[PDB]
Amino acid sequence: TIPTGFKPMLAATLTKPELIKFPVWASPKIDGIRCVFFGGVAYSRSLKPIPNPVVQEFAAAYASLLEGLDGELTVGSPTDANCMQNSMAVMSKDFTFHVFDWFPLRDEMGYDRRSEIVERRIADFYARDIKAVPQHLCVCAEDLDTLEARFLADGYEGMMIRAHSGTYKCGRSTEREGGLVKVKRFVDGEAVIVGFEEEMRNENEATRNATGRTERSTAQAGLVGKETLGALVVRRFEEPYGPVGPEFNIGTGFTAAQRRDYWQGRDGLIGRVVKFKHFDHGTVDAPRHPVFIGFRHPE
DNA sequence: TTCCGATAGTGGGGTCGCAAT
DNA sequence: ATTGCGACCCCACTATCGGAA
Repeated sequence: TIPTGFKPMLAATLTKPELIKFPVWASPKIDGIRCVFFGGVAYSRSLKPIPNPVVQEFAAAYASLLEGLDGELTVGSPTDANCMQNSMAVMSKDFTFHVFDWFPLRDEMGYDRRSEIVERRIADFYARDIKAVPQHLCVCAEDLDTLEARFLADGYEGMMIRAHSGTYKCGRSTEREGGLVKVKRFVDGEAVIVGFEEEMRNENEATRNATGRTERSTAQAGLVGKETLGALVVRRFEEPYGPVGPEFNIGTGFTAAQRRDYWQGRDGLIGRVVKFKHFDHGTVDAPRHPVFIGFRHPE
């Protein structure tokens, strides 16, 4: 059950696409749940054992075969990640583990050589389950394109990029390294302010997690409100334009200065329009990952 | 000089587990 | 049996520091 001194490998957002320094392997980003097997016990993105019992009894069967196989769990792929998560519960089954990397220990292995062991043939013996995330070889900018579209058209959220001989990084990869890059696209939109919430400072005791990430609790007993803006309660704004759809909050994309000033004059913000961006192409109700850009009409 | 790699501290959505009523 | 909160999943972003470019 022993890791070593390891923290899972995390992709980097795709920016500066000219330094994407080529031959690489492109794979589709599945919205499952990150999972890593170590010594017969399945771990999560934060190294916290998977709660579901069937997947854990599944582990150590075999520890030697399911050792260090870094992957992501799901159930009923392209539809939704919501159901891909009755694996955090302590019952109710068919998780189809997908594997897309393996961890040796700690120069070191490259992905060419690492994505060589992952082709573990569990099938001939047992054949319960397990799939290998398909990797596509790409040589030029045109190949990432012409493929991200196929992934998107098939229903995946995004595309992942891996350097052919990148080393396993126990941390978050960077663009100059090129170890792991994710390609997920934002889409702009408009909204009208309808309410406010103030920012909340968390004063609970600070704790280290397994990966050394400083973590505090959300007990709400130590949440003491600052005098800044925390989030904007808004609705979609779209010859009447007017507002449509349910109410959703936008709590990210503000500078420290904007949060202070906007809260001081929040009364004047009701009824003024803002641009925001989000994911899941379309004006779908209940947007996801909303980010505030600016006001439709500055000053 | 400027960049950036890493951390900390805010925020969004969602499903489960569990104590409390 | 229901409620209600908090942990935990998937994230995004800004601010900051000190070493790297």
